[PDB]
Amino acid sequence: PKPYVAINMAELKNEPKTFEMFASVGPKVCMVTARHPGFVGFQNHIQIGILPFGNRYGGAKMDMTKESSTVRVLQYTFWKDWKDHEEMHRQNWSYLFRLCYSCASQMIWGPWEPIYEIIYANMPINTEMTDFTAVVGKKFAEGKPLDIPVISQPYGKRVVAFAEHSVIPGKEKQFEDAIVRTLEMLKKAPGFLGAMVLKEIGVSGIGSMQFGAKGFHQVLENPGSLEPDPNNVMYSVPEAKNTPQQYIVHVEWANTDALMFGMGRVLLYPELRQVHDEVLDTLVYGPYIRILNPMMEGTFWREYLNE
Amino acid sequence: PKPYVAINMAELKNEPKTFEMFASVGPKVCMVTARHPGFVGFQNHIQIGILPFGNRYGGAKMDMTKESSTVRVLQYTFWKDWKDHEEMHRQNWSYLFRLCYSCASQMIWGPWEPIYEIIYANMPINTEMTDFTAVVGKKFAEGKPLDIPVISQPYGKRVVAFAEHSVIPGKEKQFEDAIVRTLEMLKKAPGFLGAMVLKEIGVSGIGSMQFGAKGFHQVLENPGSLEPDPNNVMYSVPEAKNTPQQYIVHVEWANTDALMFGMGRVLLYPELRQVHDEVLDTLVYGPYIRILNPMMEGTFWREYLNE
Amino acid sequence: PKPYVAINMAELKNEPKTFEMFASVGPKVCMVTARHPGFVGFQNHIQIGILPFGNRYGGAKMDMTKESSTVRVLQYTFWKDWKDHEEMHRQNWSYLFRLCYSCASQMIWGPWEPIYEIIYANMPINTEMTDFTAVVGKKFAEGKPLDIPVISQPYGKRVVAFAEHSVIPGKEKQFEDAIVRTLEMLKKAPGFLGAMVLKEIGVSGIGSMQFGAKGFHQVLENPGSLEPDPNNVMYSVPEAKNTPQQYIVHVEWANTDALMFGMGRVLLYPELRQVHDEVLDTLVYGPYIRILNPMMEGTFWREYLNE
Ligand SMILES: [Fe+3]
Ligand SMILES: [Fe+3]
Ligand SMILES: [Fe+3]
Repeated sequence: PKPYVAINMAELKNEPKTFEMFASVGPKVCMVTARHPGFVGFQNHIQIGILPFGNRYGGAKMDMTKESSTVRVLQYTFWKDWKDHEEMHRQNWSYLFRLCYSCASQMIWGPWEPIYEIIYANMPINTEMTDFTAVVGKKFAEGKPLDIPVISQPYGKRVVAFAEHSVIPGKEKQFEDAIVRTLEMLKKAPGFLGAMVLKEIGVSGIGSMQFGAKGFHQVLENPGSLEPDPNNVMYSVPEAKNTPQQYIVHVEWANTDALMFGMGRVLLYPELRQVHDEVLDTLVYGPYIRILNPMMEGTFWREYLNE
Repeated sequence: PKPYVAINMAELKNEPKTFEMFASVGPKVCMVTARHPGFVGFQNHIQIGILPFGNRYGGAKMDMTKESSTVRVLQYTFWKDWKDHEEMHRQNWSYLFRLCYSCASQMIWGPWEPIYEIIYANMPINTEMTDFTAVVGKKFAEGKPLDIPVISQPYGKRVVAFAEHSVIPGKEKQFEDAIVRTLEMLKKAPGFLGAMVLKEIGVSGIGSMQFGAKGFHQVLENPGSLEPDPNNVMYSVPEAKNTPQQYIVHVEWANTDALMFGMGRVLLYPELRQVHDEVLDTLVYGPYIRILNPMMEGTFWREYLNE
Repeated sequence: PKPYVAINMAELKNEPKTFEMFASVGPKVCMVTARHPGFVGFQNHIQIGILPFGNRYGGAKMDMTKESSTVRVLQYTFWKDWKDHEEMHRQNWSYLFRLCYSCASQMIWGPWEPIYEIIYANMPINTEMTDFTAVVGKKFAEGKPLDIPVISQPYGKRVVAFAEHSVIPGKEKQFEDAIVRTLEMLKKAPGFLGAMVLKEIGVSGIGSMQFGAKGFHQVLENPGSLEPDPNNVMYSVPEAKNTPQQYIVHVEWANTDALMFGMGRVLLYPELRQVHDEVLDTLVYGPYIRILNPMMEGTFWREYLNE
C-alpha cells in the first residue's frame, strides 16, 4: 500500500560533536517511534550538495560537506495513517522531548516537520551485491523473470535527488499527471534506482516544538529534564497546509555522476524535454534540487509499500 | 503615506570576491530602479547572526560572519504602488537581467522576491551625531518640542531584528492588533530606534527568475548578454500568496546588546509578557529572529513615509 | 515606590566555560522569576576589582579580571514585597533548582542570598546616547526643565562602587542620616550617575540551598534531575539577621577614573570630609569597596521606583 511521510527538517552546526550526537541520540529516538503499531519504517539523510544547473547556482557544488559551516538533516518517517504519527508523538512525549532537546545545543534552524502523502511510488527493495544471486533464483523459480529489480545498496551507498516544486492554484492535477509521465520516461537513465512523488498535506505542531503561550515559555526555560504539556498546540495538521501546492520529487541514483547526467536528461533529451515542459508551466517556485546522502534507514519500509 | 516593500532574498558564497561584486554591481542596479517615478527608496542588509533565545538555537550566535560559509542578503525596495515595481522590472529588463546575472556565479539559493504592504510604521528619519544640534533648533523654533526624534545613525551603524511569523487562518486581525499593542509598549526600551510591521501580499515572478518553459531554458543556457522574454511569467503577484499569513516585524536598535536585551523584554517584563502572550497563540510558525546589518540605504525613503 | 532587593552571592571559577554557562543559564533563570506578579526587575554584576585606598589594600587593583582564579558574582533582584520572593522561589522550585544546580560544577563558595530593603534612592532611568534628544524634548514640552537626568548607559558601560559597612548596636539611625547627608553632598562629583542605600533585613534559606537534615542529604547526592522538599528550611527570613546592622551603599559612575576620584572626595574635600567623619565613628567593620561591572539588567525596574 501507500504510507504517509512525516519529514523532520533541521539545520545544525557542522562540528564533529554534531556527528557524535548523531551517532548516539539517533538510534534511541528511532526506538521510541517503533512503540506504535502503525510505524512502518524510516530513512535519515544529510545534505551534501546542491545541483548547480550549469551556473544557475554558480556557488553550489555536488560536494560541499568539506567547506561548510552548517549541515541540514532530513528525517523521513513512514506511517500507515497520519494520525498514527499524531498519537505516537504525544504518548511517548516524555522520552521524545528530552531526546530531541539534547540535540538543541547545536541547532541553527528548525525543526520543522511537515506531513506528505505518497501519490506515486516506484521504489524497489534494497539489497547488497552479495544478496543478488539468491534473489534472481527465487524469481526464476516462480516463473517471474520480469519482476527482478535493480541492485540498490543500503546504508549510504547511493545518492538522492530531492527536488522541491510549488504549483500555481488551478494547475495541480495537471502537474501530477505530467510529472508521473516524465518519471515514466525518465526511468530509462543509466543508474536510476527508483522514485516517488510526495504531496504536502499539512504540518505537525507537536513535532516542530510549536506550542501556544504556555508551552513556549516552558520550552524557553527548560533545563532539560522537563516537558511542556503536549495538548497546548493551537492548530491541527490540516488546518494550515500551504496554499501553493508543495511537492517533493525523490529520485535515487547509484552515484553523483549518474545523478548529474540523469536529472539533466529532461534538458538534453528532446522527447523528455517536450514532455517535461508541461511541468514547468505550472510552477510558482522550483525546481530546487538538493543532493542527499542516506546515513541510515529502516529498509523494511519498502516491503510494506510493495506488499 | 505608506509604501509597499518588495524584498529580494538570496544566499551567496562568503568569499571576498562576493563583497567585491557587492560593492561594484550594487549601486548600478540601484541606478536602474530610480528610472521609475514611483520608486521612493531602498535599504540593503546582510545577515550577521541569529538570536539564540537562550539555548533554543544553541548553535547560533549574534555574530557569525566570521565562522561561516554562506552570506544571506535581503534588499528592501520601497514603492508607492506595487504595480510600479512590476512596470519598472520589465521596462528596464535588459539592464536588470544582465546586472543581476553577473551576480549568479556566487549564489547558493534564490533569488526570491515576495511583496509586502506596510500596516504600521514608527520609523524616524536618520541623522548623524553631528546633525542633531541643527535639528532640535528647528523644532524648538516652530514650537514643537514633542516631535524631536531619537538619533539613528545611517550607513551601517545600527542593527535590525528581523522577526518572521506565520499566522493560523482565522487569527489574522487578532495578530495585527496584538502586535501593534506590544510594539506600543516595547518602544520604551533603552536603544529602540523604530519599528514597522509588514504583511505579505504576493510574490513577483519576474524578480525571482521564475519563467515558464520557454524562459527557463533561456535562463539556463544564457552566456550573459541575452535576455528571456519578460512576459513569459505564468502567474501574477496576487495569484499565489501563502495560507499562513506571512508577517515581518522589523525593529531597529543601536547595538546588539540593546537588541539582545530589548527583544527579550517581551519575556522578562510581566506587563509586556502578558500583552505578548496573545501574539503567540496565533502562530503557525515563529518567531524566528535574524540579526541584519544595513550596508547601504536610500535614507530619503523615510521622508516619504513621514510626509 | 521602594522595592526590596534579594542579593544572590556566589564565587565561581574564572574559566571560559564559566562565562559560557553565564551566557546560557543566565537568561533562563530570569525567565522563571518573571512568572510572579511582584517581580519588578533585576541586575547582574561581576566583580572586576577592589578599590585599594592608596596602599591600604596594596595587592588589590581596580582591574583584576585578568590575573585571577575566581570570579565573584552578585545578582540583584527587585520585589514589591519580600514575601513575593519567598512565594516565587518555592512555586517554581523544580525549574529553579535544576537551573541553579547546573551551575554548581564551577562554584567555589556560596550561594548566599540575604534580603535588604531600600531606605534611600536616587537612581535615574537608563538611556543610550542616541536616546537623549527625544528625552529632553518631552521634558521641555511639559515645562519641566529641572527633572532631566544624567545619561546612564545600560548593558555594561558604567561601574558600580559596592561599599559594605557594619554598624555598632546603638548607632543605627545616626548612621542612616549621616550617610544620606554625605550622599546628598557627594552627588556633585563629575561622573556621578546615582546611588542607593540598602539595609539588611534577613536571609533566605531556600535561595541559599540551606535545608535541614533531610534536604541536605538530597542536595549532596543529587544527580541533577531531582529536587529536595522546599519546606524543609528550618528558619524564616527575619529569624536570623546579624547584630552589626549590614548596610550596602551602591554608587554608580561613568568610569573607573570617576569612581577612583569621586569616592575619594570624602577624603580630600574638607566639607565632605567633616560630614563623612560621622559615618566612620559608628562602624564595626568597613568600608570595604568592591568594583562591579553590570553584565545585564532588567532596566525597567528603575521605572517602578520612580513612578
Ligand atoms: Fe514527528
Ligand atoms: Fe524586484
Ligand atoms: Fe532568591
